[PDB]
Amino acid sequence: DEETFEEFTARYEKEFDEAYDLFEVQRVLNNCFSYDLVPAPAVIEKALRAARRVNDLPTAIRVFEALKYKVENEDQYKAYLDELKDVRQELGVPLKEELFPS
Amino acid sequence: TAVNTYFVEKEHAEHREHLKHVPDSEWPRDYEFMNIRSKPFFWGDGDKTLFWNPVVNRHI
Amino acid sequence: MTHLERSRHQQHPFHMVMPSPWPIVVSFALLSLALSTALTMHGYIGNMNMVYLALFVLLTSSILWFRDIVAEATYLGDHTMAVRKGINLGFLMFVLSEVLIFAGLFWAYFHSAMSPDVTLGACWPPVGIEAVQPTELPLLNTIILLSSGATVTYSHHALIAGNRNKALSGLLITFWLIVIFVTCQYIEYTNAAFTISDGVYGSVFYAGTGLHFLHMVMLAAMLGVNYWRMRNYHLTAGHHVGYETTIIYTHVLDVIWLFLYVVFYWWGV
Amino acid sequence: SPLHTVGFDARFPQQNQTKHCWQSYVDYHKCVNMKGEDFAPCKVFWKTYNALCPLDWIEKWDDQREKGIFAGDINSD
Amino acid sequence: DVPTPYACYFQDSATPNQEGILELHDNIMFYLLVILGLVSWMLYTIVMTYSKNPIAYKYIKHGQTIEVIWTIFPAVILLIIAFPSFILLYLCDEVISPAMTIKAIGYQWYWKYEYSDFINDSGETVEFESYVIPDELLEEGQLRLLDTDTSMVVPVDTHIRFVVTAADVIHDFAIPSLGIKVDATPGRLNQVSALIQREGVFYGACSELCGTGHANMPIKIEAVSLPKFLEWLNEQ
Amino acid sequence: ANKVIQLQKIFQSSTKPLWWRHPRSALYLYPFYAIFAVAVVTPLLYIPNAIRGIKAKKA
Amino acid sequence: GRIGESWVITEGRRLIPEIFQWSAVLSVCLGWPGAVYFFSKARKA
Amino acid sequence: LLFSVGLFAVVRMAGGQDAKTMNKEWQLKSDEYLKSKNANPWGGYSQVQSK
Amino acid sequence: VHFKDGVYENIPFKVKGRKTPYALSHFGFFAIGFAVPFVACYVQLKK
Amino acid sequence: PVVKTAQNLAEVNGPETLIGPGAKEGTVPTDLDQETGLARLELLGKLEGIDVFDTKPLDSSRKGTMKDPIIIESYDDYRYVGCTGSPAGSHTIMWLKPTVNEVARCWECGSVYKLNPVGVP
Amino acid sequence: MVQRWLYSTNAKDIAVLYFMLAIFSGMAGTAMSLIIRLELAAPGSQYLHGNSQLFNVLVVGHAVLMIFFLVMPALIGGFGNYLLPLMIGATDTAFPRINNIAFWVLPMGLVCLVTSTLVESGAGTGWTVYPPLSSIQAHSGPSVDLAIFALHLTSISSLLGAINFIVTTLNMRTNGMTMHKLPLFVWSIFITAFLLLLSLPVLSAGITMLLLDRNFNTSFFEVSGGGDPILYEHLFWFFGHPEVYILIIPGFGIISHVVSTYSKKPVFGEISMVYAMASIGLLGFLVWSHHMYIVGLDADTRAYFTSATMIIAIPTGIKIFSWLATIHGGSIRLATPMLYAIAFLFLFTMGGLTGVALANASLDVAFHDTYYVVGHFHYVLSMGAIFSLFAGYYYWSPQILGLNYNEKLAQIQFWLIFIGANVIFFPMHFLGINGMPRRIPDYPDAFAGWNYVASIGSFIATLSLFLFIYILYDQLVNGLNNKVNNKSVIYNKAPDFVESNTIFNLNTVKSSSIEFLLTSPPAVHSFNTPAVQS
Ligand code: HEA
Ligand code: HEA
Ligand SMILES: [Cu+2]
Repeated sequence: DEETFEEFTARYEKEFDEAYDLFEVQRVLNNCFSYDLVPAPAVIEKALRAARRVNDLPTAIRVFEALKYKVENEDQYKAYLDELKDVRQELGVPLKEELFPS
Repeated sequence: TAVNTYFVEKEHAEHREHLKHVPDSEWPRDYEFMNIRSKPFFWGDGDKTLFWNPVVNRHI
Repeated sequence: MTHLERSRHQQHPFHMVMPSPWPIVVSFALLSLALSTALTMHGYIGNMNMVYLALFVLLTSSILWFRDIVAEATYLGDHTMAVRKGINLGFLMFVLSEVLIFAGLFWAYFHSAMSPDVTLGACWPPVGIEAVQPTELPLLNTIILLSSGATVTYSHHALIAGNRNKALSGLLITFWLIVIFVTCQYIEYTNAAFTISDGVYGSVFYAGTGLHFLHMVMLAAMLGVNYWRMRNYHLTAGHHVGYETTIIYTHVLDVIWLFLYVVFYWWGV
Repeated sequence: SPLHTVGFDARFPQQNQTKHCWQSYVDYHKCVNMKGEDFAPCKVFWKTYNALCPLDWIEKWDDQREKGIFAGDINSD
Repeated sequence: DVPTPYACYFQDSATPNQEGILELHDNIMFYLLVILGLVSWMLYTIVMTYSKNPIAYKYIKHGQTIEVIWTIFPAVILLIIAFPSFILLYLCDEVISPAMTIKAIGYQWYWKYEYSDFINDSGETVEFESYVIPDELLEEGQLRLLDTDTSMVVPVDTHIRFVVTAADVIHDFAIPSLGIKVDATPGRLNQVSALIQREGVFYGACSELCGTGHANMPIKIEAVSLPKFLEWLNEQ
Repeated sequence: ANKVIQLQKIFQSSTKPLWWRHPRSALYLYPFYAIFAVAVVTPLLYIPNAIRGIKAKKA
Repeated sequence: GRIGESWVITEGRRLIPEIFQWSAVLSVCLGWPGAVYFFSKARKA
Repeated sequence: LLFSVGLFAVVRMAGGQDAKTMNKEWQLKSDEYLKSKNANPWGGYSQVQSK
Repeated sequence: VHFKDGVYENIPFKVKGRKTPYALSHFGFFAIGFAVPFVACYVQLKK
Repeated sequence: PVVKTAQNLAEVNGPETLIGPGAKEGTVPTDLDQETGLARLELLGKLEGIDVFDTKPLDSSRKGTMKDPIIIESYDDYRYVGCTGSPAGSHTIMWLKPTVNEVARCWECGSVYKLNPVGVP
Repeated sequence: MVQRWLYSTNAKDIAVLYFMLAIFSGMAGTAMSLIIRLELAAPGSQYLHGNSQLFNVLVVGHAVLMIFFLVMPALIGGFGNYLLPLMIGATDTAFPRINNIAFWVLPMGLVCLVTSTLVESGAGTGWTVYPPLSSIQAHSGPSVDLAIFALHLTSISSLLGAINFIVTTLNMRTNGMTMHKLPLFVWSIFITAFLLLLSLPVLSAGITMLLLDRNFNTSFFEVSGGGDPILYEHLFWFFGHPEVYILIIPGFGIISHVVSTYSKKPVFGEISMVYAMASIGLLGFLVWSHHMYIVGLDADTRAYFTSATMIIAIPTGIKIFSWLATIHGGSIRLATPMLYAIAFLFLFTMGGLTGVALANASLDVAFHDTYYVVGHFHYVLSMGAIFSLFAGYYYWSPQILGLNYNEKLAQIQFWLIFIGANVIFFPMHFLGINGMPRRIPDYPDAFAGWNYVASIGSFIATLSLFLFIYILYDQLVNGLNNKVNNKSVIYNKAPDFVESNTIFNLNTVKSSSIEFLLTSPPAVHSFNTPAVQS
């Protein structure tokens, strides 16, 4: 309802900046997914950067699963494809190709 | 107000003193409000009522 | 020390009450009264003295609780502003329920204004139904009751202001006026207006007047209890939990009596 | 009734007719108990009490007139 | 008439008032049905869709559009379901020349109907009781627990008034088939003008407890033509 | 007065029930309820013992 | 870039099974009284 | 469900049935009288509901 | 009043004791519940 | 045993040891030392500037992070406090269960809390 | 046990007594209503050989026990005095003696009714006490007097409970809570207390008038003197209409609470919630004479009353839409309290809309005092009293006592009781819509099959209740063995689907009510420091 993405986006990155442990990472990510605002690739990249800061690969797996299934959004796929591949091959957190065939 | 209430009570509101003795032949033009069957009397002694005041009506 | 006890007894205005037998005994008294009355008015045994003693002991238990509710307010104390506000609000809601009772009594016959019905009445004023009307008969007492209430409300205001010899004079005047009122109530014991045989129009008025003759008794009982307490001088001009109750009662009873005198006396005549 | 007595009724616009019989009966009893020669003044509402009003009310009023304690408020005539 | 077994809808109509009541009933029930269908399907789809929802939309509080939509819709819905009730009350309560008037008093576990509008031989008032025939003393071919020794008669294609009252306890004049239902106050009378356009036998029992023996309250209404009504009156 | 403070001090010293005001009244009232109400409620069901059993069976 | 839906396809393929199931549930919930009516000797069968 | 129906069946068997009606002849007499009086024509004249 | 741990003290039952292994109490509760309808039916008529 | 002045709130031992002397006849006693019950503890305090049962909310604006978690004063073992965002009402009502040894966090608010009781023997 | 229980003065220690009396009374009343349905299965004296007075008396006992002695003592008092002081955070409610005298004044009503049924006199005039049928003219003996004292004592206990509720919630509410942040169940009980206070005295006065007429050889409503029972019916309905709201509103509160705590999302406009509740409470008084359209009032009066009814209906629809908004767009864990809440949202809504349909001024010509109205209120009572109480019990029992319940047993119990209630109450609308009367042990020979299906449903319902009491026993005897194994759910709110399970150890149960954040029930005078909200 006529709410700017930029303010809350910047809040998400700035909270990710001072992520001391995984608790604030978890709470901020849950709040971000709480809105209907589908996360941007930039905020997901910042979240993965915070997760790499806190060193818990399961957070990365969970957020990838959340991106794959968060909202129907008229069943858009290629957006999901790019938003996953850019952040997979930006630095490397190889996690999707193992839980699926198990 | 008190003194004029006392005056009006002693002027024409004292007529109820002789209402106890009244013939049953000049009753006011009343209606179905009375003269109907009443509760049967089982307990009590005084004129089929708790208070022995045979003054309200002359019909039993 | 001081801080810990202050926090542990500050928001706790409730005493660690002993195993008080008041609930079971009062419940037992009410149940005995109910069953005994049912057996006596229409049953197998028509004895009257035993049920009279049952009523007497129920009243003794009620008086015991009612004197405790004010003795523990001063002898035990342990009260704050919040509990005083709660007790006052409880007395206000009690008198509001009494006002609702009075309103129901009024509406029992006050809804027949323009005669909307057809038969069995529906005639205001009830022409033809002219027995000894209980209307305008006790107004000689209602006017003096209004005068007494007017002259004692401000006396009780000066009471709560000072609680001094002026308060004693006001209390004595109240005792005299309530004694006069109970005397003039009992003088019309049997033959007040009439009896109920036919034409129930003033009989409901007589019953409504009769059933309210206990609130003044309760007021007199509280006044006497406070009189005894201040003779014992336990209650100073401090936690006057009973003085406030009596002043609010006398400030609401005059209002309700005024509302009663507004209609039912000059309306329809 | 032969399916034709009044037709359209317009005496009282509102639906409820609780207070209707008294007014339609007072004039009838007054005209009947005054002259008894010609009923022309009250010849237009014959059915308002015979069939349009509860005849229990009519018989109760007749018995009350016999006993002298009328349900309504009229004079002694 | 007779309550049809295993029924799930209203009885057969007998009078225009009752069929108008039925029309108002079905008109109301249409919108009630659509409302209940809407709410039931909403419940069903919610529970069958969001039961698997992993993350809950927990920051939605305002919803102004739906707020105004379901704040303004019920008003017009209620107005459009209330207007037919008003017009039917206006039409039915119209006291359009009630041509017949009989007494109907609810006595202690029986009825004593008095017919004063008509006469029997010369000016006399016809009155008789209505006693329910006992179950043990039933005659073969009757209706159990309800059938009476003698019942009331009524002309067809006319207008009738049922003067209802009581003697000691309040009764009920419950005849759903004829579309009349007025309480029997102990002292207060009530006038209802029932006009019948259909012949037949209409049953009935008092819908008000009369103490203990209210399990057998015979109210049987039999509709006859004008010549048959004259023959019955002459016989009575 | 001259007895409020001493009474409160003694009651605080002796934290005991019965509130010290009416011990004789309590001892007088305690047996009365048991003597009276129990003996007046027992007939209520004792007398209809022979009355009870009205089967009123019909067939 | 409007990938896939076309709301109509997925919307129908999800609702139609759901609507059919809901209608069948209502049909059963109203046919059980009808089942009682049939099984009971309503017509001496 | 099977316990409920079984205990209902056994308690009804123990209680028994003592109605002098509900038999076929009563229903046929009723519908014959109804046809004589022509009541509920557009409905169900048959009221059997039991043996 | 502060001498209760708060485990089973909130119910007027007692696990300790061979007098009632939580069966006689429940049997008695069933009995008192079924008493009023059964006795009400029995006093004027058959069960 | 006898009248106690209790003019100061730091000289009263025993809540019932004070009754409050009054006057029989003359003028009304002043509402300072003539009240039965603990009511003097609040009335004299607010007469001299001491309140009872403060309703002041905690530091809502401060997030209470690791460096400076907020401090609550309660000598009891446990506590019932929480956060509603930096303003008065921001999110759904929520509160925590602080303990003497460990800490607790506010989940969605991220406001880390701490239990601070006064030293006890 | 006498030293602390029979002489109790603690709200927590007496709420459990409230519950015990509620469950015992319910089991007895369900047994007697089982009987009532059992003689209704087939025409004739299948089990009651004559004596329709016994049938009437059993009906009166059923109605009175469920109304005044079962659920009003349960959700008003038992839940109120266990949650409201607990949710506020105050150590103890003001004057627990009030609660004790309110509780202890119940049982003698039970014994006086049981002996009134025992005596040959009996009270067989319905749970409504309309004259003259309850006076010496028709019913002699002590049954009427015992019932009158029973209702008087129940009213007194209710008034005391309302007094305690009002004083606790308004005089010493905790500092953190204010007017604009007060939870929902307490608002419900507050409005309930207001309506109870404005409703009790008129009933007390009218019923005292009837008792005096029966005793003082007079008559104010009876025609014997010129009175008219229309006034008494006015007064009785003026009391009665608030009573259903009194018993139903705390159900609204608890249902809103459970759907809020289980949807993981906040309420939808709690200000709107309290607006709806307050509007309902204040508007309940506009229909004092809406229950007696059959009397013969004026057309304008009927129009005004039906307008008031249709106005009253709207806030309920607003509340239903609010619940739908709360459930929409949220994760749902399909636990048993959700099952009860959904059954409420369905069947209570359908019954209420049926009643709104009947609420037409001229529609009582078809349903009033028929089986349609019993199908009407059985629905809403069962949904908002039986199912509300079930939801509350299964929603608070694992913590208020520390004892869990078998989830499979709970599920099968819910399914059994739901199907039984549906199959019982549904046919009675078909019964009424034909026009069959009410309060008759024997009925004409038309709807035998519907009565039969009602009876088998009643047996299903009583089997469900027996399973429920067996569940109670198993919970009370096997709680520690059930907590350790996988027989029951030990965390009602599962973690959010982002959050790891190890971190979840310190996020056990966090919701919008303090009593869930407490440990195992501590000493009664807990809460040494009052809770404060920042
Ligand atoms: C709580 C309210 C309540 C409940 C539960 C019931 C339960 C039942 N009721 Fe009743 N009933 C009323 C409230 C209730 N009723 C009222 C107010 C009247 C008015 C009387 C009048 O109209 O004159 C009435 C009247 C009434 C009649 C009118 C009879 C006549 O016309 O004379 C009938 C007829 O069969 C009937 C049947 C039943 C049946 C078969 C059940 C069965 O469902 C019994 C099984 C019970 C339920 C399925 C609910 C579970 C109840 C419990 C107590 C479970 C216990 C556990 C907990 C409470 C924790 N009820
Ligand atoms: C739990 C108790 C309870 C509850 C909750 C209710 C709820 C309602 N009741 Fe009922 N009622 C009784 C108990 C109850 N009732 C009892 C005991 C009787 C007497 C039976 C006896 O005497 O034997 C009775 C009788 C009764 C009558 C007279 C019938 C009679 O003879 O019995 C009427 C009619 O005016 C009525 C109306 C309503 C209405 C309008 C509601 C509403 O509050 C329903 C609430 C639900 C909603 C209305 C849902 C919201 C609706 C919408 C979604 C909006 C849709 C419509 C619009 C556009 C506004 N009730
Ligand atoms: Cu209502």
